[PDB]
Amino acid sequence: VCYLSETANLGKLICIPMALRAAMELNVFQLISKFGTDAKVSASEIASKMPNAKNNPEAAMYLDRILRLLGASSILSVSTTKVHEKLYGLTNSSCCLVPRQEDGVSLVEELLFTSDKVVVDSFFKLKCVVEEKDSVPFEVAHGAKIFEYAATEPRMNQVFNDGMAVFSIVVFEAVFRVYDGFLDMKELLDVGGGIGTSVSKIVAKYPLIRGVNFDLPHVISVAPQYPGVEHVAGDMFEEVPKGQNMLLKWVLHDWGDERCVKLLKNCWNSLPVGGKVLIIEFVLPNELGNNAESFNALIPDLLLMALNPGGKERTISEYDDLGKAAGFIKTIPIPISNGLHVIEFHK
Amino acid sequence: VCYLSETANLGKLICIPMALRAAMELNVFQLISKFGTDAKVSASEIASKMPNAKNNPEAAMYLDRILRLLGASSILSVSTKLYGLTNSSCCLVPRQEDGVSLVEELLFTSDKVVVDSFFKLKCVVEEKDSVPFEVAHGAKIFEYAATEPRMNQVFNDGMAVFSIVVFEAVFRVYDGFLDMKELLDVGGGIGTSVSKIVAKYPLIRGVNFDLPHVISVAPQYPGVEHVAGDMFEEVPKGQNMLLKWVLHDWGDERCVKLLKNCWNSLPVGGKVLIIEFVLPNELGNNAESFNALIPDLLLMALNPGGKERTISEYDDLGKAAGFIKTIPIPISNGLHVIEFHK
Ligand SMILES: C[S@@+](CC[C@H](N)C(=O)[O-])C[C@H]1O[C@@H](n2cnc3c(N)ncnc32)[C@H](O)[C@@H]1O
Ligand SMILES: Nc1ncnc2c1ncn2[C@@H]1O[C@H](CSCC[C@H](N)C(=O)O)[C@@H](O)[C@H]1O
Repeated sequence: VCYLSETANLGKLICIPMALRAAMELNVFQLISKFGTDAKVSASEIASKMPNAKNNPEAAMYLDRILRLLGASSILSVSTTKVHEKLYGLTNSSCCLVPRQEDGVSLVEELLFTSDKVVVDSFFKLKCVVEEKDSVPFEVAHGAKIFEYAATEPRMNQVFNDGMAVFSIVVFEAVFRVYDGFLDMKELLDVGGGIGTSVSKIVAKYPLIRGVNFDLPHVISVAPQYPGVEHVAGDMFEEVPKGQNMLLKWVLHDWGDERCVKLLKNCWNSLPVGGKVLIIEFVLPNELGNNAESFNALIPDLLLMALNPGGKERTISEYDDLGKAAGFIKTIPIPISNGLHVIEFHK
Repeated sequence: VCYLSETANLGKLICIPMALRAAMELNVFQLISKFGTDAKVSASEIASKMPNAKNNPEAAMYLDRILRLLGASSILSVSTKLYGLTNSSCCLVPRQEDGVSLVEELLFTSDKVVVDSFFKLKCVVEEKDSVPFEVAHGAKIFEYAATEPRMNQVFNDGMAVFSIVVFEAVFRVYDGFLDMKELLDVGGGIGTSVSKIVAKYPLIRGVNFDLPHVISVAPQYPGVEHVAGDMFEEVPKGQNMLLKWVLHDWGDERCVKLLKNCWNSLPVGGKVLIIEFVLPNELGNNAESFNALIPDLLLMALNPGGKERTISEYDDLGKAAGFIKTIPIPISNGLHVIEFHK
């Protein structure tokens, strides 16, 4: 029990992420690549390619103090050239924050959500979800309910959307590459489909696809016109349209076990025998490593527990436990990437 | 570019510490200790012995969910879920002897007031003379602390515990005090520092030197003698001086004045004792790097005037004050005792 290591070892748990979130906020990773592939610059250099830092002499040293920490975290590479300066360079998990040449996707939007003040405020009240009966960290921490806050609070809406959005562009691109069980299907229906996007994209790698979008009236009300897509409003708990194969990306984790039955029922009772409710979650591995498949589950099981804790991420066991108790012959799960599955529930 | 690799590496960065805070806030780490050496207690059982949660049907359902993350984190031991303490975890259990642990100090480092300031870190790179704490909170840190008690206690409990641990280290490794008859603790605080030392080396006469307003409240200690004043104008006379967590609070300019005054109130063969965490010349995923980075950040957020420093930089302050010798004395994971000899 060496306290003065257990310090620097637990003391950094809070620092690393808020140092990171400042690099992002200051668009460091971008400005670094606007210098070349496998490159290396001083904070002095990066504080020059920064607009709001004109007329703050300390800009360069203060920045060097942040980057040193990321550079020590591995979240950045670092090297010193001959009067000796610290020069900075990108990494694997650090290029994943350079916005792409074409479409602009990055984890920036995803990571600014996770590390967002609204969220952390909500984390700071986790304690409660154990202690109090039904308490919601989010609710305990803020005026009232999440949809209430988010209505009356534009920038919280921006960040929760922009995150789940870039993170979809990425969660999907690798649904493509692996899974190809989209072509012995002509018709597909997105239950809790959002405003299409999911299908919009699908019915464009598979143009021979009857793209249907099912969500709440107020959602589809806003929802734009994708060629491929026909939209449908309802309450998937009361009844789901008819369709061949159906799609449930990030619906089942928002919902309890009983409410996951009642949905999957209505999903079957409107599926032709031969079609399948496709389920796209991050799956909770049964033994939990430092394994990314283990953090890709745990991270959201937390965010759920903080903002909507009636939610839950599940083991592949726990998902066929559902597929079955609805009434589904198969339950044939396809590993995709680092914990992202397509559990298939067959009727 | 594996988007769903780095999605976990970075995603967890903010989940561990808030998750850990929740475990501390709920007692977990101790309660797993209160089941005998190298135990392995369970989510349901730990809830079992947790009074403030004795009427939450879902309690253990929710707890297991946090612990998992800690398990994966490696702060706890999987054992399949049957959780149990570790090297890391053990440092979170209030001791038999004094009830001390790292808790008080982490519960501090990760307190809302501090994170809230952290959220404005960008501002110290953008606006000149800007103070994250200040951007974030109404007032300046002292005004704020003056009027919010629970923040001000958390900063106390935090620093308190931390010193204890740092002193246990310094005492176990540093001879220096043995042939000392007088010790002046410049910036001494309430003299809890110089008292602990005089207790361990009683042929040393303790003098505690701080701001009047501080001294005005210090308790009475055997062989400690309180002296109020303003170390920037003059420091009292003493055979030797102690400077603990003082230099790292101030610009180079202000430091060498504090050091010129120390020299002027020293004999010849008198020495100043800098106790700081030294910032390595090469940073790395090691305790000696993070033990200097954590403060250097906390500084930027709560005191941009201050900075951690490198054995060479401290030395440069020494010479500029006019000391003739610097002896750097490594203690533990970056902790030094620096001697400036006059
Ligand atoms: C996490 S989002 C799904 C995101 C979307 N699949 C994507 O990948 O972009 C959950 C969706 O469930 C929808 N939803 C919630 N309750 C519903 C209900 N009763 N009927 C239909 N849709 C519902 C919401 O409107 C929301 O769009
Ligand atoms: N001009 C000045 N004169 C004397 N003491 C001062 C001062 N400016 C700051 N201080 C004192 O320096 C201390 C800062 S740091 C904490 C001191 C001590 N090493 C400890 O571990 O307990 C404060 O208590 C503060 O009042």
